[PDB]
Amino acid sequence: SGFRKMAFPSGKVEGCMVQVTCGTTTLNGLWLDDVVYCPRHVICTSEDMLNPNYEDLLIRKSNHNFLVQAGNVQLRVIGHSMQNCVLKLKVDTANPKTPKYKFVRIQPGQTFSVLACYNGSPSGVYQCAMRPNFTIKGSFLNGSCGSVGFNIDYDCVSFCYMHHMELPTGVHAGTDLEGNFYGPFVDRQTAQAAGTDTTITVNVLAWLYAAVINGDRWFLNRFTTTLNDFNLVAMKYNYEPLTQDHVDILGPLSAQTGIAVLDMCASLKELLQNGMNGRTILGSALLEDEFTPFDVVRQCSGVT
Amino acid sequence: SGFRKMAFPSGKVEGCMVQVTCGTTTLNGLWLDDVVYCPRHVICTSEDMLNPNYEDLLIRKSNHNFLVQAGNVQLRVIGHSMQNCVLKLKVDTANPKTPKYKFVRIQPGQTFSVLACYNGSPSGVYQCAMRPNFTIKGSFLNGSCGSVGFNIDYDCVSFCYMHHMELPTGVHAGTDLEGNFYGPFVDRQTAQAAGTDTTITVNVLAWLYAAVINGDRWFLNRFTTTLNDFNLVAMKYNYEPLTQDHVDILGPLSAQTGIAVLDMCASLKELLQNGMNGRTILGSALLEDEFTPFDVVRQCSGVT
Ligand SMILES: COc1ccccc1OCCNC(=O)c1cc(=O)[nH]c2cccc(F)c12
Ligand SMILES: COc1ccccc1OCCNC(=O)c1cc(=O)[nH]c2cccc(F)c12
Repeated sequence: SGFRKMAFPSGKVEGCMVQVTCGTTTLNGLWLDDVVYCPRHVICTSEDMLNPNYEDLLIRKSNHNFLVQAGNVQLRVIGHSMQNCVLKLKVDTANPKTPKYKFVRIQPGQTFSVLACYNGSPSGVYQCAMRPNFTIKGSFLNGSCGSVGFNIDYDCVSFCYMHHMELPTGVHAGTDLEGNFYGPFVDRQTAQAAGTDTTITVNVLAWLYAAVINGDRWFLNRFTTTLNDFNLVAMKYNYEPLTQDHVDILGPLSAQTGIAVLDMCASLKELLQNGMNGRTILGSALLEDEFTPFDVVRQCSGVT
Repeated sequence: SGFRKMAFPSGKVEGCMVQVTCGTTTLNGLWLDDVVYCPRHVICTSEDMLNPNYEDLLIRKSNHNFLVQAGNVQLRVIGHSMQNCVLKLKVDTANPKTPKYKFVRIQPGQTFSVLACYNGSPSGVYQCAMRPNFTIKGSFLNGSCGSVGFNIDYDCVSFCYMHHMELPTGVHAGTDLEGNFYGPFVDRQTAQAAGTDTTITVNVLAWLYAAVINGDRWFLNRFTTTLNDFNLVAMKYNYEPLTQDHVDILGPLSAQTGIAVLDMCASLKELLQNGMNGRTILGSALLEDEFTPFDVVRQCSGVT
């Protein structure tokens, strides 16, 4: 028992991290097979960041200008290309530590582990969610760019995120591994609206099921609700509307606990309307939304 | 910016995990050099767990009874010994993936990362604190025994914990790598008092400094206090008494923010007496105590 914000073991990803330097800028790169992936803003200077012309900046760069170092060994760059907001540096050596991997674009509300890196070296690993508004509330300092997000299914790493920037609001924005930003964000040092964020309702419900499985049951009540009634409450409290697809995904947790999804919705409704009254759930004094139903079952069943 | 419950990158530890089977019990082992470390209760059956005579049980076991498997390769056991509550299985092959390492006994209030494992395979990594009462609030299911806790200083892994059991209260107990339990716990299936837990005051203050560094400043007030006055409040709210050693460790954070430690104590005093009033700090609605001053500086400065 117990419930933690658990990240995937980062080993397979640590072995892929490299340092990429271009001019005076150093950031992290991802070495898979004979390609190093990194944010394209590695080619910018501070004058550029305000409105960079990436095509023009990249034209002044040659393969020898991209310094790629894996630990202490230098990689030889034999090609460079820009795909959306990422640079793909073709190197002459395939990473011997390349795990089985996929590049996937996650959906808002889904979770992933982030391996924060500086100068190509891993510093820590944490679990987070892609917010409904396509930002992540990460922990990243200067030099963290190129750190990646991923999920692991047995031996396969599915990379879903590459870190590009911190917005003026202190939240984080980045791309999938094809360099497409999640959300409306551009790789430019400008004010950028993230838009209204909402709480990931299906994840709060999955977390309430985790709480029941782990013994925290105080919030269970004698009530039920309907999807329409619950969604009226969800709207008022900036929660994502619950759909039958969300109910269906919560199926296994409803079966495990014997608590019908709409009954758990009624518990959530009462918690939204009345708060926690100074009580806690799984060590938290707020409603947690960064655990998907998949995460709850995984952590509650011990998938390795 | 941003502040997360960040664990150390688990790669160096993943490469040490093995599966140990004895009779019909399977748990995790730690392979460092030519030794595999695992909880000694791997030799027990369900009748035994109520009051096991470990010396007697181990005498019926031979080297060939301990099945040690690293991934899919079998390790040859050439020696076995019990040290306190751990078994040391001497194997004929040194782990090629053994990182630089130390065995350290952590102090209550200190933090560490846990690599939860099942059948010798890593499932997740999370950060936690050794509670003042020597329990850990982990996330562990059947088969997690032998999962370890550690800290990493550049290339050296300091192992501090090995998981042995879940108490009837749902909290976790285990040993240092010499097999000495943290706390009064015994490796027996009996009711065991954990004793009064308290909040780790120096960690809450370090976390309040992290909040100031990251922009969450609403809780800063016009007041100050003394160590004696603050400790009267700490006692009432089951907080550990603050000492000058704790003030000295908070020195760097006080210097970084320009907020005197006793002034931060006064903020903490007002938060203890008045609660959060429905507000949050670093995304939390309660006072967080599982970040040490060292952790806060590390995460806020990007140590790899
Ligand atoms: C506004 O900056 C950019 C805009 C567009 C594209 C790239 C931009 O940044 C490039 C470099 N950025 C970092 O290294 C960075 C990342 C981060 O998540 N947090 C930070 C906190 C403090 C200081 C920092 F430099 C960072
Ligand atoms: C009371 O059990 C013991 C007592 C003394 C010594 C060893 C004991 O357990 C041996 C096996 N234990 C586990 O595999 C275990 C560990 C854990 O942290 N959580 C669990 C949750 C559910 C079911 C479980 F078996 C566990």
